[PDB]
Order: sequence, then structure tokens, then C-alpha cells
Amino acid sequence: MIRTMLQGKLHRVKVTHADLHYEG
Amino acid sequence: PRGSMIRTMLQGKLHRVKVTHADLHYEG
Amino acid sequence: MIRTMLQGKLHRVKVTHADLHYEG
Amino acid sequence: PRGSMIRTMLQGKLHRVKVTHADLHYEG
Amino acid sequence: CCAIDQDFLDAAGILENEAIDIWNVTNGKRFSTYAIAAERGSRIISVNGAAAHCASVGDIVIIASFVTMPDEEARTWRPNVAYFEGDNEMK
Amino acid sequence: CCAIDQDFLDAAGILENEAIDIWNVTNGKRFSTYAIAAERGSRIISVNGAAAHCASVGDIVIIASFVTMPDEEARTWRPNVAYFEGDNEMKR
Amino acid sequence: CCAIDQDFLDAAGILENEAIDIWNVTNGKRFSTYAIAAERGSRIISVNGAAAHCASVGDIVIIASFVTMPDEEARTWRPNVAYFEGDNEMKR
Amino acid sequence: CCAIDQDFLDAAGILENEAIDIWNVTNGKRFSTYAIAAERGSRIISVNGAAAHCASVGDIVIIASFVTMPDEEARTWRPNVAYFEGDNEMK
Repeated sequence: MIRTMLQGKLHRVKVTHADLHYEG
Repeated sequence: PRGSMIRTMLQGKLHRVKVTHADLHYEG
Repeated sequence: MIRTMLQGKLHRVKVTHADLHYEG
Repeated sequence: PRGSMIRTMLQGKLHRVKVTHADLHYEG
Repeated sequence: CCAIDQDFLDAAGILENEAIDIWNVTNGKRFSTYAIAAERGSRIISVNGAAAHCASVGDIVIIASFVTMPDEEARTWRPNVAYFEGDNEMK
Repeated sequence: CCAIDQDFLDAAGILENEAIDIWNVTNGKRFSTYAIAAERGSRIISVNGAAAHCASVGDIVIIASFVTMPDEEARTWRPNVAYFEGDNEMKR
Repeated sequence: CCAIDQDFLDAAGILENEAIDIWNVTNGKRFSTYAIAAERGSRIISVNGAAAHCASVGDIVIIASFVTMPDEEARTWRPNVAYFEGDNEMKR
Repeated sequence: CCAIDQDFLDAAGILENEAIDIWNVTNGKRFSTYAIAAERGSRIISVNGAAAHCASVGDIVIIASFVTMPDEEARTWRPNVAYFEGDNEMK
């Protein structure tokens, strides 16, 4: 049986930028 | 190899396509 | 590469019962 | 057998357990 | 969970204890839970537990399950679809 | 994440660091995170970090994990269910 | 579901009946459903059924599919991306 | 998507184009997207596209990826965790 496990995380980082505009 | 850790990856996307029709009553 | 595909569905069924109380 | 269709199934659950602590500032 | 007439589960290939998505046509809510069998013939679609916050009696929903397989097989894959009329009368 | 008494994890077959769904019976919120072990016998169900916006002390929740397997195995699979009452007492 | 011009599906490597995520840039709604093919050259993006509560004609969306693979393959994987402008014109 | 300093991706084992969950500690919103690399050293956590509706500059978030493996391996699995202080300064 196949389990889904946490691979990794960034714990409590701050969002530095947020733009609706992204083309990529 | 047996038991390898498997990733979920973006296969592909349609980037910034426009919705042309939106129908609540679709019977398919 | 492994794809996630629709296995099956019930199309437009009506909810006949709804109770917060369930123990099972 | 190779290429078999794979299901997602309920492995297990805690049914109707009560939350004892809820802490926004957890640093683990 | 969502209890569902075994006849409906049979037609759609959905298993007892299988993960399912429920998409509510009436109120737009979308959630995931697992399926349980209700009696065969009963027509029951019962939204139990926490899920009762996402649908009411009379709401029209779509219930779906998903499986994985390699790309080569997925290219010709055919889902199992059941269609309903009147009061959960399978056509 | 959600810290859970290790006895409860054992009973439900849920592993440390496993993905879990939490369905809040009290307020109807549904979210997914991962499990971490709390001390055996603590009877702790601690909703930590961002998840604290989705549950409060006293709320009744269902915590579930899902696995994948082939169809024939799935058709005979029996989930591990632990039932609770009172002071997070596991019903035998 | 979401009916999508078959040319678009081909360009993005998305299959009929494949699970897809739709992220609505216009209203911020995020939902998952499955893809069905619309006629080649129709340039249709039709949000059907319950999903019509999450998108409207004119809304700009991103439609994505995800696959699984082992780590070494994942580290060299290149997604299939189709970019659009104007009258759902696929940018070459 | 979410563009993330390559140094951060390296520490957490998260790959370019990998599915990720973002859980917003500030506003409680939870969503899933995929990761893209921002320059190494830049400290950037940029929420792009539709995702910009779910987080604002200054919000504190957790970014996570998940993998599958058999039960036997999962029993001893150890995730990769990176911890941050001040202004995205990795400790």
C-alpha cells in the first residue's frame, strides 16, 4: 500500500511579492 | 528501483486561456 | 508517467438525506 | 500486473475526536 | 461520508471506502470524502457527518472517483458514467 | 500540522508525517495537512500553525488518511477506524 | 467538467478524462475537475455543470494537469505549456 | 505559481515544477499550485497569477510538498524542513 508523506517544507516564510500578472 | 519516492509534477498547462461558455445544465 | 483519470461518476443525482449525526 | 488501475482508498480514521489545543504560533 | 445506493456504486465502478469528489450543482460547493454503500434499490444519496454542512436534501450533485495508470493506458481510458432522471431513477 | 496522541495514530494506522484530511463536524471546514505524533497517552489533538484558523478547542473532527492500491486489493480492503467519546476515550 | 478544444489539449499534453485543476485569475477561485475534448479548432473553453459556479464567460483561467514520476525523472522533467492571447490564440 | 529562492527549494527538497501546498498562517487560506525557482540568495517568495488572490505581501506562509512511497519505507521517512527567522533568513 502506498502512503502520501510530507517530503519537505518551508516553515513560516514571508511573502515578498504578489502580482496577478505573471506569464510563465 | 522498488520503493522509490514518487513526485507529483506539473505535466502541462494552458496559461491564461479565456472561458468561452459556462453552462450549469450540462447533461454529459 | 502516471496520469490521474476519471474512473467513474454519478451524473446529477439528488441528495435524499443529510444528517450531521453519523457514527460509522 | 503492469499498468493496473490504482485506487485511492480510506486507510483509516479517527472518528469524532475532540480538538484539545489550537495554536497559531507553532514553530515545528 | 456519503452513503450511496449500491446499484449506483456498481454502475459507476465506485467502491465502498473509495475516495470521492462531490460537486454540488445547486450551491457550487465542492468537497472530497469517501463512499459508503447504502442499501441496493434504496436510491439513497445521504451526506453524513461534516459533509452535511456542504449539501442539503434536494441538492443536485455529481459524485466522481479517480484512478491512476500509466500514460499509455490513460490515452484510451473510458470512465464509467451513470445518468439519472426524475427522483434518482437510473436510465 | 496536527499533533495526535501516538496511541490514536496506531489505532487508525496513521503514520507520523503522513498526509491527513481533517473534516470539522462542528463548523464544516475541510482541510488537508500532515500528522505528527504527540506523546502516548496524552490524548492530544492539537491543530497547529495555519490550521488553527480552521478548528478550535472543543470542535469535533474526523481525521482521515488515504492510501493507494490496485483494484482487487481495494475491493477487499478494510479501513482502520477508531471511534471516540468523552475525554477522547477510544471505544473498544 | 471543462470542455477544451482538442488542439489545446494536445499542446498541453492533457488527455480526455484526465484530472485538471482550474485556477481562475479573474476571481481567484480554484477548483479541480476533469477534461473533455471539444472539437478541434473550436477554441472552446466551456465550464460545465457545478463548475459554472466558479467561472464565467470572459474570465481568464489557468488549466493544469499533474503527473507522477520518480525523483530522477522529475528533476529533468519539462512541462508542456501553451500560452494564449486574444481569441484563445495559441502563441507559437 | 509560487516563485521561491532556489536556496529554499534546495533546503526543503522541493523541485522546480513540483506540486506544492501553501498554507497561509496570516489569513488561514490554503491552496495548491506548483513551485518555480526564483534566483538563489534573493529570498523571494512571490505569489504569482491567480494565487495572488490568496496571499498578500507580508503574509506568513508554510510551503510543503508531498511524495508517495510504500508503507514499509514510509514508516521511517524523514521530511526536509527549513526554518526561517527575521526577513526570510534561513537558520
